[PDB]
Amino acid sequence: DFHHIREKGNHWKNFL
Amino acid sequence: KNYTFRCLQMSSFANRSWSRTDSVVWLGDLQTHRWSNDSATISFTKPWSQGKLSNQQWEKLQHMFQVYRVSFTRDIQELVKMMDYPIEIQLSAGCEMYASESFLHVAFQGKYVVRFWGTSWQTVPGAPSWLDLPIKVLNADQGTSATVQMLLNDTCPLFVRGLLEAGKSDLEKQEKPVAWLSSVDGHRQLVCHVSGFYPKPVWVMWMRGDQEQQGTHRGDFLPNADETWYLQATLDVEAGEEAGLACRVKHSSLGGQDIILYW
Amino acid sequence: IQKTPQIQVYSRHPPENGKPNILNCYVTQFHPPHIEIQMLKNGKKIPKVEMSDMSFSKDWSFYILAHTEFTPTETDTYACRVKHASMAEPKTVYWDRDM
Ligand SMILES: *[C@@H]1O[C@H](CO[C@@H]2O[C@@H](C)[C@@H](O)[C@@H](O)[C@@H]2O)[C@@H](O[C@@H]2O[C@H](CO)[C@@H](O[C@@H]3O[C@H](CO[C@H]4O[C@H](CO)[C@@H](O)[C@H](O)[C@@H]4O)[C@@H](O)[C@H](O[C@H]4O[C@H](CO)[C@@H](O)[C@H](O)[C@@H]4O)[C@@H]3O)[C@H](O)[C@H]2NC(C)=O)[C@H](O)[C@H]1NC(C)=O
Ligand SMILES: *[C@@H]1O[C@H](CO)[C@@H](O[C@@H]2O[C@H](CO)[C@@H](O)[C@H](O)[C@H]2NC(C)=O)[C@H](O)[C@H]1NC(C)=O
Ligand SMILES: *C(=O)CCCCCCCCCCCCCCC
Ligand SMILES: *[C@@H]1O[C@H](CO)[C@@H](O)[C@H](O)[C@H]1NC(C)=O
Ligand SMILES: CCCCCCCC(=O)O
Ligand code: NA
Repeated sequence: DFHHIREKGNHWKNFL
Repeated sequence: KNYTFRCLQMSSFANRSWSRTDSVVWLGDLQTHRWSNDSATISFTKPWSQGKLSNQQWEKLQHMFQVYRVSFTRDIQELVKMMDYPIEIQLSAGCEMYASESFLHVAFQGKYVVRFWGTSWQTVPGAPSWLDLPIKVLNADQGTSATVQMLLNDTCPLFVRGLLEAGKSDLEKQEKPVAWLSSVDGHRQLVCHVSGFYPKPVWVMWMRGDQEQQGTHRGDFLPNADETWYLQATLDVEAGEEAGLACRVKHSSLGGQDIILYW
Repeated sequence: IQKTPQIQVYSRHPPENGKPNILNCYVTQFHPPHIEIQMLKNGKKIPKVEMSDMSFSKDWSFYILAHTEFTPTETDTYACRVKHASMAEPKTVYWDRDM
């Protein structure tokens, strides 16, 4: 899945 | 000059419940950051390692990378389990400054296997075919795709511009070479040692008067521990032929006055 | 694939007997990154060796710099000894001021 990284990028999309 | 900015991540997985990820950041040949596995925060190795970014902007980038690091680790150990140890993964991400181009390359077991290019992750020709499935899944995540595109297209060159301003003193420093001669039926290897110079570009040649000795064999650039360089150049000579030889060194720091040592 | 470390040992300043200096051991071209590096004085481990951060080159192979304060003499020998999974035996390179 790469489950966590995908969850990371979804949460820290808004900051960038 | 055209600087290469690179963020280098090194992840080792020994088994389930043992891995570490350590990172270093380089601007040209000067280290700007280290981020140890056991450190929660990214450590500055220069006064100017924050570039022109604010405390607030930097703090959140740190936190973002902290979540990336934990996320990355969990996903690889999952990826391995869902399919042997030990596993080594390396990422080289950054930008080359002219305008600029960005890159994000990944190696598995010492070999380049994946890049981010344009808008998507891509396996390189010759990579193991088992990568195709997880890369397709990773590409389904538009959040990460957009986040990586922003980091490479915008954030990297922007950050590097600030680093160049804030680090000008160190980046443009000049340190002088100091040189010395030594030597190891009949044949002799003469060694011209040159140490403590910065920046890296240097010219070293064995000479007989104004004639360059084409046997001059330059070694590799070797780092000193004080952000200066070491280089040696050797010349194999027959007995007696030693007389009249000199080592000449040219370097930007010397103000046009070459070092010449006479054997 | 495993890659065998290369070792180069060199002084920071021109060697002068009885004068404090720094001895460098630069280890390159190895994989995986786990490695043990010792610097030796007359065969005995030098205790206070400082290591740079592990890094890697454009070709993906790892490198690291060890260094220590040393005062060369006519009679002391100095070496750098490396243990790595690529080699059955530890590899030792001696410092030679002439080289
Ligand atoms: C960030 O910049 C990206 C480009 O920069 C490169 O990659 C980044 C990560 C850095 O490393 C940098 O150093 C690199 O130089 C940029 O990526 C580009 O995104 C666009 C839009 O998605 C892509 O355009 C689409 O191209 C395809 C065809 O692609 C093939 O041909 C081209 C050349 O013709 C090759 O270069 C490619 O490698 C492929 O072989 C078209 O079919 C497609 O057309 C369709 O979609 C458009 C809408 O986008 C419609 O108008 C049309 O009707 C079609 O339906 C696009 O034109 C572009 O390929 C891609 N570049 C690369 C090299 O892949 C990215 O968008 C930037 N992101 C941000 C957030 O700024
Ligand atoms: C590298 O860092 C990770 C993350 O900090 C370490 O994993 C933690 O180790 C502690 C120490 O026992 C555990 O209690 C935590 O549950 C772990 N945290 C996470 C997020 O998994 C890891 O042990 C470090 N690796 C090495 C070799 O030191
Ligand atoms: C989620 O998006 C994390 C993806 C991991 C790869 C991102 C690497 C991009 C590096 C570009 C340079 C930005 C400057 C960072 C300062 C240390
Ligand atoms: C996992 O790897 C670590 C690091 O080499 C080692 O100390 C530990 O014994 C290993 N544990 C198992 C169960 O394999
Ligand atoms: C072995 C290939 C690993 C590619 C992982 C890409 C990094 C990420 O998930 O952001
Ligand atoms: Na790290």
